[PDB]
Amino acid sequence: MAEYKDNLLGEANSFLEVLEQVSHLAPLDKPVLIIGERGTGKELIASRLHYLSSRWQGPFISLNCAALNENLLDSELFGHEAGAFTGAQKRHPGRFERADGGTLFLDELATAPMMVQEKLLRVIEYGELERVGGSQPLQVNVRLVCATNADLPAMVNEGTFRADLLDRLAFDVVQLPPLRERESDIMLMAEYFAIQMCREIKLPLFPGFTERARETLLNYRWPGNIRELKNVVERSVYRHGTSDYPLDDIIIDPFKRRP
Amino acid sequence: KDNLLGEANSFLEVLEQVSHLAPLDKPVLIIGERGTGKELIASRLHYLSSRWQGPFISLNCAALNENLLDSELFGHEAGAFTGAQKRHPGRFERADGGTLFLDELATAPMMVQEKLLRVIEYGELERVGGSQPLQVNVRLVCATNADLPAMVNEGTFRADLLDRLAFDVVQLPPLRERESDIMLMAEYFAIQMCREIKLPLFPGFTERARETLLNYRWPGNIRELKNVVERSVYRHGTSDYPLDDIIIDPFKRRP
Amino acid sequence: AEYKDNLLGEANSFLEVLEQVSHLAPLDKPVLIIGERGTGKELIASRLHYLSSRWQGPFISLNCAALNENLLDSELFGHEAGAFTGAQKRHPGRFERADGGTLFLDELATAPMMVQEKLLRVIEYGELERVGGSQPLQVNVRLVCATNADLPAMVNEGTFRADLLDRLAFDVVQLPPLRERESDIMLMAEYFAIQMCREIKLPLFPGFTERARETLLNYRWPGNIRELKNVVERSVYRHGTSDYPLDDIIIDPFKRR
Amino acid sequence: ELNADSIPRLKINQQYAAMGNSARNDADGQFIRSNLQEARWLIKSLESRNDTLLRVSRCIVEQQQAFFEQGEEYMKPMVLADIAQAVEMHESTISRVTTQKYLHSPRGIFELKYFFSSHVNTEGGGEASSTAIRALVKKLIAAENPAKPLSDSKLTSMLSEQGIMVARRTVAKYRESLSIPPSNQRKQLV
Amino acid sequence: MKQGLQLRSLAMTPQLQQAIRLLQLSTLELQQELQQALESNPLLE
DNA sequence: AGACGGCTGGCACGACTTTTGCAATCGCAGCCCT
DNA sequence: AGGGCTGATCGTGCAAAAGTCGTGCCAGCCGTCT
Ligand SMILES: Nc1ncnc2c1ncn2[C@@H]1O[C@H](COP(=O)(O)OP(=O)(O)O)[C@@H](O)[C@H]1O
Ligand SMILES: Nc1ncnc2c1ncn2[C@@H]1O[C@H](COP(=O)(O)OP(=O)(O)O)[C@@H](O)[C@H]1O
Ligand SMILES: Nc1ncnc2c1ncn2[C@@H]1O[C@H](COP(=O)(O)OP(=O)(O)O)[C@@H](O)[C@H]1O
Ligand SMILES: [Mg+2]
Ligand SMILES: [Mg+2]
Repeated sequence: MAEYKDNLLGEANSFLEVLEQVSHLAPLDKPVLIIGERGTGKELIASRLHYLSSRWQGPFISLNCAALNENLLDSELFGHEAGAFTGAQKRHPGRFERADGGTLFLDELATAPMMVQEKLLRVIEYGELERVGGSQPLQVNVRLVCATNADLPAMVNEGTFRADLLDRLAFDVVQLPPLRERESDIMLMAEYFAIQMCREIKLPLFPGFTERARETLLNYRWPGNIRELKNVVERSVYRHGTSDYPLDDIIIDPFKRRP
Repeated sequence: KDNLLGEANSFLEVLEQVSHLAPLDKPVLIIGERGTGKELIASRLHYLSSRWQGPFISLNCAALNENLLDSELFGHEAGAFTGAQKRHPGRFERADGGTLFLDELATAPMMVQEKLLRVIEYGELERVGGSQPLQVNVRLVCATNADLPAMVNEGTFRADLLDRLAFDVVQLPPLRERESDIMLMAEYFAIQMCREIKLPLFPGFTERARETLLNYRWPGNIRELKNVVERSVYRHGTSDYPLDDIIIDPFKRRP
Repeated sequence: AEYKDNLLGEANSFLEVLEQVSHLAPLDKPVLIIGERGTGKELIASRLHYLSSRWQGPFISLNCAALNENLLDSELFGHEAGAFTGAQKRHPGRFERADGGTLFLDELATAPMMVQEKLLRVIEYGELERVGGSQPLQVNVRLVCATNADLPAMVNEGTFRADLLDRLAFDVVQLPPLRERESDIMLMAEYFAIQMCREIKLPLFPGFTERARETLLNYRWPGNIRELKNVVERSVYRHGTSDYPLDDIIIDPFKRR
Repeated sequence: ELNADSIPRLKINQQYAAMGNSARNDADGQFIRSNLQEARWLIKSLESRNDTLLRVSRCIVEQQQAFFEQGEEYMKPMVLADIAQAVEMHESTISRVTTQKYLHSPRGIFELKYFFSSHVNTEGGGEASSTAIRALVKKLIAAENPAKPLSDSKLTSMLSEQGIMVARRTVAKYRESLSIPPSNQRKQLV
Repeated sequence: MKQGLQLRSLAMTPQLQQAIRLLQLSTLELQQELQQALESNPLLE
């Protein structure tokens, strides 16, 4: 069925169309990949697809790629336990093994080791089970999700990403409307975050928006799309002031030393 | 033991090589790019091998645990500092004449290389703290994406591996080379896709873009062919969806 | 409620910073700092935790430096059972340490970028990344940081990914330099003289010469508070110093003969 | 302080201990040794029970000193896993042997499980419990018109005013637990 | 850190387990049980 | 002279507890079974 | 004359299925003022 978007911080410009395309793509479980910028709704899109985890039993599995340290990461792929490692314990299967059928959210880190990604890809392509040992991989389907945070065919040229892994990945991409692109509900989602901030503050009432402030908001380079906008929103909210003035100063650059 | 035959005379000769080799258990290589389907052909040989009822199951060379390499082909018997259990042998020990396609051989450790170089020795399976080795006949087969001589000039794999290279590695024709049943392959792939797409049939169809796809990079013979097929189909998903203006450019900026 | 301990923060900007902290105290978001060296920052962080006055312990106190192997701070999100070798049951720790609390980020800049990414991944959603096969689990706790590291500099360096850097942007604090603070410095100097006279319970606070305080000013004073505390005991080290005022402050522990 | 007089003492018969080694019969010595081993195991079991009880009791009295001093109204949310984590108490032996322990203190006589109070929500990093809620609700119903007792909604308002935020559902449920007539049923002619 | 060799106990069940189960009981429950047990032993006081 | 209204307790689900039900293979070497 | 085979000893948990509370939630009901 359909679940209410707990957040729909969406862009009427084309993230409306982007969300529509996502909805159209949603029903199948084939390869799922996205694309976006530093902090550019991409987690929010992950939530979008997780709601689009159709029907029920959407097992949300997160693959925080730059995690897993160095060593046992290999096990985190496949599965620990038996008597294998320096310990012995019950079958904690690999993270992919732990979730059967689940949604496989890729963290778009781009792992340094192509072979480690390839080993995940071989398990990702199909699961034949590990009847020999939990050290191996098993017989599991899963919904899978990818996204982009960098230049894909460049890295293909840059040799950063293996072509075979790339060929299996990105069957259907999902690019994102940047802050330099989406720019749609800037004032709209701006006051949305403002109301959220007031309610969090249990605040009396929104003082408003300054025309100078709105002009700056239009002029903002917005180095971060989604959050950094909300970040500066929080910045001004904490900056705060009398209800007499609707908005005061610019919260775009909190880093700057306080006056 | 079959699939959507690429329907190629080259494919015919490659299948001929496979069939000629079919009874033989000689170790075998292959140099196939993604979408080649050499693995599928390899396993097709495995089922069609002389050991039809044989235990034939691969294990990605990239798989092994950093230290469990001995525990990779051999399997734990006694001690090993586990202090319990560790009485299970290796899947490679679990082979005995069967098949484990040496996929991912393009990247295994030189350490892994030499340990296998021992495995290339006839028989003599040693396990941890062992008494007597096991001379366990097992069918050997592999495929790679790159050039064995290229690695050799790099010295990437030890020439011991080249010795390990035993059966004539047939190679999949390139996409530009294959160019065999592109429309027909599209037809079968799209039959399957519309089955998955659950749409009735491709009322659009058309074939001008089929020839346009004949002018395509096709990096993956089946990796991209069907991949782009589904990409375009899903972008369409409509009955009247023809071979016109359907692009393979999921990375590229569409309009 | 619970009152934070006295700190000689006589700088007017320091009072302002205290006030900013006070406003932030009801708030609950990230709290970063410029980490002035020899400057007692996490004491202010404690005053914050104290200002929150949360029931139970929300004032976690752990740095990054001892997390030499990645595994250590990795185990700030600990291990559950049998991942690697289970040396003890429920290797989890330091995470529930502020069960309903906050985190003090010390030596944060030294942390691994992979470690940093893991931390940030924890930040928003809160998922429990426990090594070993299991399910995550959130907790309503916070975090806070204080480091001499220049954040714009590291962003240029890209030492940590920018996502986390912004994710931390909720409260900054540039502590004044030790060479920046002078009047508060002598104030805390007398304060530490008295505090030592108390804790050691020596009969008499000797005092210090005007020359004594002046020369201590002529001292490098790299740490306004950390160096001062060492100097306090350094003069307290002298025997019979308490009976009569003396300018005998032991700078170099290696200084001898 | 553990009730040492209420703590039994297991004594071994030393005369039998001196009358078995001299037994030239092996069967008597073996039976005596087995009996001694069993008795030692039993005495060690009782002593371990006593010692673990003392340690956990110290931990709880530290946790429930506010419950010990101010009372059940100021009874903090106390749990075994939290107490075990706080006092390094047994992870499972404690969960077993925790049954049936009673204490006499300034508050009165309290059970072992009576020391541990449930968990209730409190904003601003504060924390809340169950026995606290029961005593507070008793006071609030006491702080009602004799003709008209406090409503379960009124009790919820009082709890939220205290910062407990019990809400009307738990308010009515605990008033049922407190076993008192609420407003529309405790109503009496003035 | 990684995995290789190294690493290395156990508890008791039944008799030790029965002794432990005796302690989860009540105080006077333990006292009457102790009386009944001491009814047998010729080497205890 | 029937609806408001809070009672007020029945009903509910998970969330914290919890109680019981669980002992071995040693180790040789002599004795028993074959 | 050779194989089986034997246990004398081998002791602070847990885990597992179950239960049970917290809190909510809901449905009728009575005092009454309409
Ligand atoms: N409507 C919204 N609801 C919730 N969070 C929002 C909303 N709009 C923006 N955000 C915030 O903006 C950010 C979205 O970018 P995110 O996906 O976190 O970055 P990245 O693309 O680097 O993964 C998050 O911090 C998110 O909380
Ligand atoms: N004859 C064939 N019929 C149908 N599909 C094929 C055929 N050959 C290859 N494929 C496809 O190729 C994919 C396997 O990729 P593969 O070519 O094995 O990569 P690599 O050759 O690099 O190992 C499978 O999904 C399979 O559907
Ligand atoms: N008000 C105070 N009372 C006691 N000790 C203090 C106080 N302020 C600072 N210190 C001491 O100064 C030392 C270092 O302080 P600080 O400069 O904040 O550390 P850092 O070098 O990490 O900034 C700490 O060990 C602390 O004990
Ligand atoms: Mg392949
Ligand atoms: Mg410091």
